[PDB]
Amino acid sequence: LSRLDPPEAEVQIDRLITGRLQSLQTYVTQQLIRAAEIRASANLAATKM
Amino acid sequence: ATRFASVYAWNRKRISNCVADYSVLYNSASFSTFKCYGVSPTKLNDLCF
Repeated sequence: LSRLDPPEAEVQIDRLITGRLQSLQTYVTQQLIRAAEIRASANLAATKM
Repeated sequence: ATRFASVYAWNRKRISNCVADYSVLYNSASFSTFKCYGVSPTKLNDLCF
């Protein structure tokens, strides 16, 4: 924001947003898969109990 | 100043150990070309280096 004027700051911020959003989506997908695995494990534990 | 250097033998100077006030740079619009890349032309007075 300080170094560059809005004209190219817009594209810079867009690139940063795209990268961060991709990272968040990857993290959320990994978390969902892990949560499904843990749900399966918890169901097995509940059945054993 | 009164004289400058040649294009090939461009004179290099080190600026530091002082307070930089670029108010005169844009106050006197006597320069045909005035372009800043990677730094805001107007925010030059609100930066540290």
